[PDB]
Amino acid sequence: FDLASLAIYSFWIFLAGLIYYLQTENMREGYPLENEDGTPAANQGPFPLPKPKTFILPHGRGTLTVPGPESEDRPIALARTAVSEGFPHAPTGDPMKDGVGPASWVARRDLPELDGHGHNKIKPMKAAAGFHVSAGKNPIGLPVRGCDLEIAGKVVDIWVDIPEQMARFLEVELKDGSTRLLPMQMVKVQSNRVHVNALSSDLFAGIPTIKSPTEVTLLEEDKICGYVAGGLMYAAPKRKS
Amino acid sequence: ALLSFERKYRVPGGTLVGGNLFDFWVGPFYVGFFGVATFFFAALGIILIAWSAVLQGTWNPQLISVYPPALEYGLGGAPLAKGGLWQIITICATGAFVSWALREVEICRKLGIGYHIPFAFAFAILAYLTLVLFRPVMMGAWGYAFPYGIWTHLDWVSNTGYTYGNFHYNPAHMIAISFFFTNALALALHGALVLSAANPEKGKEMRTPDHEDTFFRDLVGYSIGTLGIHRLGLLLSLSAVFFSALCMIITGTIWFDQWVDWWQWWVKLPWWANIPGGING
Amino acid sequence: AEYQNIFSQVQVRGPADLGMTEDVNLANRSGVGPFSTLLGWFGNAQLGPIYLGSLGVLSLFSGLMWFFTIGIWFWYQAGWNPAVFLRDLFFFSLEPPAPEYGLSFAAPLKEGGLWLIASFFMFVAVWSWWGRTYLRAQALGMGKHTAWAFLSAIWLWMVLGFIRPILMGSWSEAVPYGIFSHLDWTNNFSLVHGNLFYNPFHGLSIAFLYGSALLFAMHGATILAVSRFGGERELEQIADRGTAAERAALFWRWTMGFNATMEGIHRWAIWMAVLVTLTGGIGILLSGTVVDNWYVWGQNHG
Ligand code: BCL
Ligand code: BCL
Ligand code: BCL
Ligand SMILES: CC[C@H]1c2cc3[nH]c4c(c3C)C(=O)[C@H](C(=O)OC)c4c3nc(cc4[nH]c(cc(n2)[C@@H]1C)c(C(C)=O)c4C)[C@@H](C)[C@@H]3CCC(=O)OC/C=C(\C)CCC[C@H](C)CCC[C@H](C)CCCC(C)C
Ligand SMILES: CC[C@H]1c2cc3[nH]c4c(c3C)C(=O)[C@H](C(=O)OC)c4c3nc(cc4[nH]c(cc(n2)[C@@H]1C)c(C(C)=O)c4C)[C@@H](C)[C@@H]3CCC(=O)OC/C=C(\C)CCC[C@H](C)CCC[C@H](C)CCCC(C)C
Ligand SMILES: CCCCCCCCCCCC[N+](C)(C)[O-]
Ligand SMILES: CCCCCCCCCCCC[N+](C)(C)[O-]
Ligand SMILES: CCCCCCCCCCCC[N+](C)(C)[O-]
Ligand SMILES: CCCCCCCCCCCC[N+](C)(C)[O-]
Ligand SMILES: CCCCCCCCCCCC[N+](C)(C)[O-]
Ligand SMILES: [Fe+3]
Repeated sequence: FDLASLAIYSFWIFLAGLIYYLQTENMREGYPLENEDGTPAANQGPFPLPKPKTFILPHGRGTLTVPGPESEDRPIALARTAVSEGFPHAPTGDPMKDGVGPASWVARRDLPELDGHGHNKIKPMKAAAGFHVSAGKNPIGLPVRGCDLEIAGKVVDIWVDIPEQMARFLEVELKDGSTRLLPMQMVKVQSNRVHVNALSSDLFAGIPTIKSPTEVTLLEEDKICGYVAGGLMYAAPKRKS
Repeated sequence: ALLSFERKYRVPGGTLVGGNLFDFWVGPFYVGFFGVATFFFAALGIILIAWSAVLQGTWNPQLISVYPPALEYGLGGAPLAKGGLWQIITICATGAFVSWALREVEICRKLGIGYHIPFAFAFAILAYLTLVLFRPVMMGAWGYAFPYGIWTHLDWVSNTGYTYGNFHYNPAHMIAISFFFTNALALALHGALVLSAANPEKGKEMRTPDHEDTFFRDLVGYSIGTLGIHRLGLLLSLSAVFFSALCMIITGTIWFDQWVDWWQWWVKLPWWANIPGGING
Repeated sequence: AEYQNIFSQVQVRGPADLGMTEDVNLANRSGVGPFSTLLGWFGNAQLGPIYLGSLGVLSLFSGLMWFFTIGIWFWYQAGWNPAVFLRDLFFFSLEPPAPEYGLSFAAPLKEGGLWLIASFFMFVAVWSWWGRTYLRAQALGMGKHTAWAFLSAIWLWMVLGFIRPILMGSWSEAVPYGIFSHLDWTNNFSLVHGNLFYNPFHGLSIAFLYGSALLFAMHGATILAVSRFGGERELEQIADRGTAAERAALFWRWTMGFNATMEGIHRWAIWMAVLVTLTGGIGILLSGTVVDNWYVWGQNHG
């Protein structure tokens, strides 16, 4: 009829095409859908998989094409608890060591994240020229306490993001002279101590170690962060008040 | 069916009520005790809206409207046909929203993540409760609440505003709008920035966060950084809703005259109140 | 309680970052500014450097001329008295020419002439700022997404101040420069066009403005919740999916039945926001050119 009705009807058609485009772009990871045993599910939904795109990664690190063949590339220590679809899967060993549930990690590349100039993004502050604590309480030297109110160690360095100028891990020394990394997002700095709610003192030695003392890889960060977040569920027995 | 990477996360535990009784999924959806509660409250709410429609005499969704009790009932119960249904549906709606938040908390526990999402959602719930519970109680009648209907609720917005003149002149409403407009600006910039680094000029390598900071310093002399922009969006969005609730809790209670007239406090300060000229002298 | 990651517990600082080079002309970057400890609790502490070439100088110069054009008019309405100036600040107004003059530039300074001068200066300030968002992206080899999204905001401003007045045949249909006066104009526009709640484009615009707040609350809260697995590092999570991105997707899949990717949530984001000013500009353009009364229109067209 009139030009305003032509406009509103055109707009609704545009919006339907836009939602279609947006949903298919959000299917570039994780699909096709699967059954509980890893085979392809029968009903994938009404939206098809998008045609593949390729990212060119910087610093000679190659390309990525998605969607592409999906696999976990690691063992999963879990078993069914019911004879039909839709129930939980129980750990078959120790879920902190096996890396399942809230303790899960992914098999990212075993190289460190690089910066704009091709140098390691995260370094210990001792090896990062001109870096220093500019505000707040400096943690280096403080004892570290677990959720059982017992001392697990002391802080010996901060690991910093150089490009973004941010504290990312604390490096902690244990009773036997070895060290581990703790994510800054899972600690609480106080006047006289660092406190860690997610872990009890006896679980600190099981934190995954890094293979070189002056860098961390993407695979290593995932294993470390997955393991400390997992203690919220699996350490709870020793947590207290 | 599951996403290719999902099975390792579907473990037992994290529930707040019921132990393992309701610890299961239907397709993609997690259930839990609070999944059962939201279904019960939602279904009962929908049935009562239907019953309201028979008594009105339409099934047209553009005309169905459920009205609160008229002012003469004050804060008591009303008959179903004349406001009682609105009172019961409001109880169901509140029960559904709170249940939906607590179900989100169980999901957080199973996945080992922070509680920031249900915390943010609780601000929306608050804004709803200000309009249908807190303001009406402080004013002395359920009748000051809004009706449930597609067009009739806009009518309420229009009549409520024009009761105090041009509502633009509410100062808390001015601040709330600034936050809404600023939040939409920031959301456009964040999405554009990340996409412009993941999708560079044809044939070039993906950019780095260093390119993202550089872009913004070249442009406005400052970059807030990748952690900072997510903190910022959370804050602008919640502040917008906080000042919206505040701008209505004061209207009809501490202030009930025309909002334009409030600004006379500024112009009547004795220093300049009598100097001639300008607009107000 | 758990740490929440809204403010940082410790700040760390190194040498000033001069930034990436790529094809940028370095002769046009300033020096670095000072560091702010205050800002550093919430984001980055470094101020500067800034780029400033021919197009930035132009934008700034005309931007200030627009400001001072408005400012001297306000002073003159205040009779040059600084007490009156602060007292009546929100009430002063620079108004467009009267209907009498139509689209001509022949009106006197005191009665529309200054409004035209101020609008000239605003027009060059904004369009040159737009050019600079395009060029700064190109010098670094990045996509043009920021310039395309800014264009959607420019559309609504262009319709309000230039395109709709041209099509109606007079400058008197445009918006005055004033704090309270531009609110009165907004209220009056709705009254005269039969209540803007019946404009379907106005309703859509509101859906996207509410939805932008919904979506940034969802997205911001989600990334803070997975920051304990390095979730804010969004670009590398695109290139090599980690447990941060998997847990973020499953929260939403388990809650509402579907989910995004780390790249894909940013496409939802840019579109939700851009559609606010896109639908809004259309709704205003049609008002008074094609439809005089939205109530009346709604009665005849479902
Ligand atoms: C003529 C009318 C007056 C006026 C009168 C009013 C009145 C009256 C009010 C506002 C309010 C607001 N106005 Mg005003 N306003 C006017 C002009 C404007 C203009 C403008 C450009 O001119 C703007 C930008 C605004 C902006 C705003 C916002 C600040 C605020 C609304 C957001 C809000 O509260 O969200 C809060 C969000 C919610 C309440 C949503 C809650 C969602 C709940 C929790 C869950 C829903 C679940 C749902 C049922 C799920 C279904 C699921 C499906 C099955 C899938 N007004 C004019 C001058 N304005 C309102 C306000 O501040 O309210 C507190 C208000 O009451
Ligand atoms: C916030 C201040 C005012 C108000 C002012 C306005 C104004 C002004 C406008 C709207 C508009 C809308 N309002 Mg209202 N609105 C209010 C309170 C609410 C509440 C509530 C329970 O608190 C609800 C559910 C709604 C719902 C709606 C939608 C019908 C419509 C688009 C909103 C949107 O996209 O948001 C953002 C959310 C999303 C994009 C997510 C999707 C949400 C979907 C679309 C909600 C559908 C609800 C469904 C129809 C009702 C439930 C049905 C069953 C019983 C479950 N409003 C308060 C009283 N609202 C616009 C309109 O077009 O009205 C006709 C409009 O112009
Ligand atoms: C009584 C008044 C009427 C009414 C009259 C109008 C009118 C008239 C309009 C709106 C418009 C809008 N209204 Mg309405 N509106 C009413 C009731 C409401 C209610 C409500 C709850 O009741 C709500 C939520 C809204 C919401 C909205 C928005 C969705 C929309 C504005 C989008 C935007 O981001 O603009 C803000 C963005 C811009 C203005 C773009 C700016 C771009 C430029 C380039 C920036 C230059 C910056 C400069 C150089 C720097 C200077 C610095 C400064 C000094 C700070 N209205 C009532 C019914 N509303 C607008 C619209 O789209 O309508 C369809 C519009 O024109
Ligand atoms: C605080 C900032 C903003 C915000 C945030 C926010 N909203 C959220 C969340 C967050 C963080 C969620 O996690 C949650 C979610 O799951 O999103 C997908 C949600 C959510 N925000 C929603 C909507 C919504 N949010 C809005 C606003 C906002 N949400 C703010 C602007 C608005 C409006 C009007 O602006 C709406 C419409 C839902 C999509 C979802 C919550 C879903 C939910 O509670 O489901 C349980 C209930 C039901 C399934 C149905 C109940 C049926 C009732 C019993 C009967 C209906 C009665 C109703 C009152 C009638 C209304 C009639 C109208 C015409 C007036
Ligand atoms: C998608 C729709 C939303 C949107 C998007 C959007 N806006 C944008 C962009 C985008 C994508 C940009 O890229 C662009 C930008 O650069 O953002 C950083 C912009 C922008 N949006 C802006 C504002 C803005 N956007 C708004 C709205 C919106 N923008 C929508 C909600 C609004 C309103 C009314 O709601 C406003 C007010 C600007 C910040 C910026 C565009 C800048 C511009 O055009 O500037 C012209 C230049 C001037 C006016 C120069 C004068 C300014 C100062 C007076 C200079 C100060 C220096 C002086 C020398 C002082 C010296 C002091 C010393 C002694 C210390
Ligand atoms: C306005 C946004 C709401 C519309 C979005 C619709 C998306 C439904 C997508 C179904 C997802 C497919 N699935 C579950 C099989 O993976
Ligand atoms: C939007 C925030 C505004 C920040 C503006 C800061 C600009 C910094 C300019 C660099 C300082 C130049 N200096 C002082 C070294 O000569
Ligand atoms: C022709 C209209 C163009 C849109 C301008 C809208 C008015 C801007 C309101 C701010 C007025 C200027 N000032 C000095 C108070 O900032
Ligand atoms: C990109 C996200 C899409 C979200 C879709 C939101 C739909 C809102 C429906 C509101 C109806 C508006 N109406 C009837 C006035 O035209
Ligand atoms: C207008 C808002 C309506 C939004 C409905 C979106 C819900 C999508 C859930 C679909 C996933 C469930 N299932 C069984 C198809 O997989
Ligand atoms: Fe993001």
